[PDB]
Amino acid sequence: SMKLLFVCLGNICRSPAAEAVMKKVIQNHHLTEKYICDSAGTCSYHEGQQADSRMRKVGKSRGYQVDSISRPVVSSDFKNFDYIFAMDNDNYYELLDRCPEQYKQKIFKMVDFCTTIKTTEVPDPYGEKGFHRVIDILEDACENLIIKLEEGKLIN
Repeated sequence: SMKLLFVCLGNICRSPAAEAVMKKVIQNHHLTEKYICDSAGTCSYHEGQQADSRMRKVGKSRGYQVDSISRPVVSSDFKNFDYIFAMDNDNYYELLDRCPEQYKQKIFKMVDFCTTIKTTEVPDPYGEKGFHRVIDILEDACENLIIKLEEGKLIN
């Protein structure tokens, strides 16, 4: 099965949402047997925590179960996962910094899969609308990502 990791700084807001959106999208495409999703953070500060309460509520309202428990990215993630998706540019470069050469090909920006939204990064939802905007971006990216993943090796 194809294993997808979604990564941000704390693994409490954007990255748990990305995991939740991707999971549902896969589901909608009846591809759950083939794909497993997870999330983690470049910073160990928050390790153990439930995802942001407002994100869970907002996510829930739009059909997404944001039930991730925060954990840090560890070295074995670079071996175990097939693809790793950074929520923003700082995470992208942070991930490349730590990633063995051997696995660097696995690391992508989440936004490189956006087709209609013109953003360069997944924004940090700081008012209320910010939570929806994050989910909007993830809906676009994730939908194209599943398309791409089933087409072959990721090339965006």
